[PDB]
Amino acid sequence: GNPLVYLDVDANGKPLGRVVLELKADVVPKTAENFRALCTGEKGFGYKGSTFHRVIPSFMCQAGDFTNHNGTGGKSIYGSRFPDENFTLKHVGPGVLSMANAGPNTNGSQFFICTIKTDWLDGKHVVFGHVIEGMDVVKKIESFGSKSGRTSKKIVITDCGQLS
Ligand SMILES: CCOC(=O)CNC(=O)NCc1ccc(N)cc1
Repeated sequence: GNPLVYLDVDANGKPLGRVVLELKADVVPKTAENFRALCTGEKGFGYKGSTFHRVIPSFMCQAGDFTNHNGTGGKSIYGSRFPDENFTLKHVGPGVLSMANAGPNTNGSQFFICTIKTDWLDGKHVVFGHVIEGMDVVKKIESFGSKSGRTSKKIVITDCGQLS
């Protein structure tokens, strides 16, 4: 059924633990598959060694720019960008996993994990998964953010892959 993938996260070289995510391939197969392949690194590129570059407490933690490392870059397994698959899943609460974008139909590799219900993003960002285990690790990441999004520690995805 749905893939389970993981992100192991460090803050200034000290391990925070693991985040496990279910990808909703039953609802958004193209979006799920992109994220899965970027966790395994099987196309020759992916999230390993990239950072959470924008973290805003009581909102979300954002990551996945492995080309420019600053929120301008990243790419998908299909090309630079790919379309909004559908908006069937909603931002219902903490732990929701959703695609970052620069407007309609600009999905790449950047993603965010919500730390509250972000209902005003419904219809604008494609929801494609949720946190199964490791919300404590996410709350730690959140604690290193600020209003501007700047992080007070370097937060690195030191390893990632597929569990099933
Ligand atoms: C809570 C979600 O906040 C955003 O997504 C704000 N946008 C954002 O950082 N946009 C930069 C960006 C550039 C290229 C791609 N592919 C994706 C994103």
